[PDB]
Amino acid sequence: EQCGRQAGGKLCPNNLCCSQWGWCGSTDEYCSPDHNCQSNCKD
Repeated sequence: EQCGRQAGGKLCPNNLCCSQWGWCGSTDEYCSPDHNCQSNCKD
């Protein structure tokens, strides 16, 4: 995993959103509070 709880709090590179799964990306499944985004979220 790249980020988030699964990776002991690592932030994503390039301002990317950390999904609930601990991976980095820029679309809704990564960024939405409705999908429990962990960091750099779209709110």
